[PDB]
Amino acid sequence: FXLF
Amino acid sequence: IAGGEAITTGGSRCSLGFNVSVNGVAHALTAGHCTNISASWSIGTRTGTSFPNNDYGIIRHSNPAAADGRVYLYNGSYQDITTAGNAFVGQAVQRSGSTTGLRSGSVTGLNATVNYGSSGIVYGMIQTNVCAQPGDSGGSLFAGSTALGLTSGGSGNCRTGGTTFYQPVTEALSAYGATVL
Repeated sequence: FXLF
Repeated sequence: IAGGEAITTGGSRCSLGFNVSVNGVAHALTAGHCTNISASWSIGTRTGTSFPNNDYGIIRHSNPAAADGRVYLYNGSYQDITTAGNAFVGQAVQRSGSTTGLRSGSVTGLNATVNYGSSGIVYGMIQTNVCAQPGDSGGSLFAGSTALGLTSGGSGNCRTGGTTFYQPVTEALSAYGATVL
């Protein structure tokens, strides 16, 4: 705010 | 292949979290948002996945001799792993991943809830002030030779810095009856  | 190195599926890239053993069989832990993508990986076949809610998954190695019980430090050296533990606020930690390499920082929170929008919500995440970038997911969060987490996500990057959240490694180990190598 994300996936790595 | 060791902790923090690249693992891919078609065009996708994630990092290996930890090489583990399940009843003597070599497997690798990585993030669950990674393993949801496919069952076929450069290192083997997926045998478990849990995302969202959790963020962990497991892959059985095609080549057992590749199950290296260490974490790559991206400086031609490695850190031996010998145990798995639980993180604590203020702990000095390191994170190894395939985009940014080795970074360090400290645990700033535990049991954090992370809302990834369309990707869903994860719970009970270790929180740190260590940076990460896309490609770094699933890689190792460790303190010395103690395994602590798997990179999930966060905000920011390695130039401006940011916040990162990790899935606690002991919950992934108990989920699959695995032990770190």
